[PDB]
Amino acid sequence: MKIVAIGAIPFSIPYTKPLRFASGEVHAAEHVLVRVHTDDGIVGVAEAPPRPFTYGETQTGIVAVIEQYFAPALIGLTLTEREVAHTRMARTVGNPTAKAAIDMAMWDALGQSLRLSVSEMLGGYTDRMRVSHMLGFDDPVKMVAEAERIRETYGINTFKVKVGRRPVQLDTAVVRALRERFGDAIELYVDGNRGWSAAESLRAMREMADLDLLFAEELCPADDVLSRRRLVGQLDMPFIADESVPTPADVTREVLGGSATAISIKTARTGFTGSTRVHHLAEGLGLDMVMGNQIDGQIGTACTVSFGTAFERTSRHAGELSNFLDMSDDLLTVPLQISDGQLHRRPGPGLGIEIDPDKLAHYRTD
Amino acid sequence: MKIVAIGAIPFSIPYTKPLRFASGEVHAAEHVLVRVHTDDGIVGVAEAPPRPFTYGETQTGIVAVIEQYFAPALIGLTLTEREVAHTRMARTVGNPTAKAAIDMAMWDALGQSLRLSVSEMLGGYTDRMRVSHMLGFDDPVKMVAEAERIRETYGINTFKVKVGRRPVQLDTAVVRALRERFGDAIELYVDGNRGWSAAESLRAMREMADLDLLFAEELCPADDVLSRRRLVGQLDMPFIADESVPTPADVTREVLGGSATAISIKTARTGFTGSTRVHHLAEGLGLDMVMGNQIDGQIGTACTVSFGTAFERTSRHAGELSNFLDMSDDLLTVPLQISDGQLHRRPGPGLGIEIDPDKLAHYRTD
Ligand SMILES: O=C(O)C[C@H]1C=CC(=O)O1
Ligand SMILES: O=C(O)C[C@H]1C=CC(=O)O1
Ligand SMILES: [Mg+2]
Ligand SMILES: [Mg+2]
Repeated sequence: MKIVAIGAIPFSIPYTKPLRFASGEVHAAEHVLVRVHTDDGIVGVAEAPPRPFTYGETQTGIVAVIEQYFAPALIGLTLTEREVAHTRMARTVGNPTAKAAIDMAMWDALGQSLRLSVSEMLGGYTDRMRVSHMLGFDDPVKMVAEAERIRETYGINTFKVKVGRRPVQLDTAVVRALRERFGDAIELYVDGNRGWSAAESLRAMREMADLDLLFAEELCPADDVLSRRRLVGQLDMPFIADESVPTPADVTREVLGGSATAISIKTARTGFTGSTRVHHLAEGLGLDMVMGNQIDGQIGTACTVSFGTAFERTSRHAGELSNFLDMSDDLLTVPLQISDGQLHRRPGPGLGIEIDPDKLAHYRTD
Repeated sequence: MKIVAIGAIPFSIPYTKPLRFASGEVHAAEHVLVRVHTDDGIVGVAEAPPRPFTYGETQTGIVAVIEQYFAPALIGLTLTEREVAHTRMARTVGNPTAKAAIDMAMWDALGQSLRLSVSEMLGGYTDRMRVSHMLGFDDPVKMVAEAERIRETYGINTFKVKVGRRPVQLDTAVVRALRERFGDAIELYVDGNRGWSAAESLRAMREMADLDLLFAEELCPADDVLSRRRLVGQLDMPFIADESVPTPADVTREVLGGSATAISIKTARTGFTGSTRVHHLAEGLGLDMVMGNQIDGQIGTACTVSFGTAFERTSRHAGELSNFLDMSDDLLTVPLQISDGQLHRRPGPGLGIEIDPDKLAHYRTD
């Protein structure tokens, strides 16, 4: 189980409909397929989604850091030297998805080598997660229509509404329309992607005080430090930190500083080894955690569910596992299936997925 | 890899020389051998040391909780459902070594089933740890003689001196004698096992200010809450919490409250699943951690080194891995070997140990 090579292949798949939010937009999945090859002939895979408006990574940059720094530093290690790989990669600052992809591909290879799913190796608490869908910006009537379509089609009963627009009433009207249309039959929460000021955020949440929102996520910039802390202290529900807590150290600083009262865990940025560190830190501190979506393709979603199903604290909440549906196509030989508002972790070893050679050949851009 | 049975066998092995400390004494290893049997014919093992003066467990009590509560609740689970086992056992409060032993025996069985060492499955950072020996109470001249014997015989260069006696000068004289006898060729730190008051502790440490002590461990009771916090804030070096932080929640309360500035990790009380939770919490908070000794037999020591070698943060410090030497005999077919002041993790799958049938038959007390 020795790593003989690590590759980074850029690919691009158009979105049927772009996902828009306060911090940016995604019109295509311009990701990087990361592959870890072992001396046993096994190939572990994962993807790295470049999100310049979240981490500052670019597709070109991810391929570069992997080919120029990480691959050379990890070749020669075995799949059971994860902490050596973790420590070596840590010598390089940032580059979250590049690091996470390598870690997850290593876990995929390990699982295949041992005939065990990543989920069970991590803890195997359960076999499925409830699904939460992120509703991107769009005309009010269109967002409600999208929610209705998704709920009826896939049985999804949890929605995270993208907000952070002006005037604030535009978003509060959308959330109210959703609650009036579905009643208490659905769970609702919001994500502002740093779009509102702390003051606007409070006014918005106060207006929606009767809508039973479960969480408030990154309503204002965490970097508006003092006003952010004041806002978090004013809200009843937990305030989920996401882009502001990419590492365990950030979790500690933001939580102890009062700028976060809940934590988003995204395998796209902390993989499995790093995500376990976040889960354990959050559980130890006593904070709620939710599996988030990095506007993942099916490869990344398979990773999210692999980790989320491994622990009780992550599976007690719905996981954001459905935005891949807006992609026009994907790279798996067998597409992920969401039914009854749930997504099961794959039954196969590792991530339980396989890359379709024809799809990769068609969408790769190298 | 399904668990078909879990047994708890009490055994007793006399100590060649008793280990004495502020909170109690150990004259024999009256432990419990815990065995996890799988449907593959594999048997994972671990031990549970009853320490009434530390956790309140008794040999009889450990066997009882395992046979009456834990075994019935875990039979039927697979070795890859560790989080289910963790959650089910958590329904019962306390009983740390009983829980830890089951967890470690499960990991041992898993390793054997996969032909992988526990160390590598946990992270595989390194293959060995430097060794630290705990020097129990005894005449000043005799403690120095013991240190000299151990250093020359095994190459051990780190010693944790047991203190907490009155007058305080008795212990400070011992530590000074050790530093004068060995110079800077050895690492030294102290453990008071709650024996001194916070005021006595400060006076003692001030008297030893020129002895370059690396850590101060549980000098006074953590339950002398406010004076404990004042003391911790007065000391230069990290103050290791041990018996006061048996769970991650305790780590959080004691660290945020200021009663601890370093954390002892003992596999005897948190096993491997729980110990990973402690390591990740401590690393995330940014605190030093040291692998401690629960006055372990060789079975427990094999567990300590399995975990300690898996991570960088634990292996950067010497691990307390040598007090089993004072036992008159043990249960392994192949005894642990300490050379050049180091202990390597076992090369075999799981814990890399095997119970000698003849030894178990002779020392069991059921
Ligand atoms: O913020 C989210 O949870 C969803 C998405 C928006 C940007 C991003 O990278 O993640
Ligand atoms: O305190 C230590 O580190 C050593 C020992 C003393 C009591 C116990 O159970 O552990
Ligand atoms: Mg978010
Ligand atoms: Mg101690």
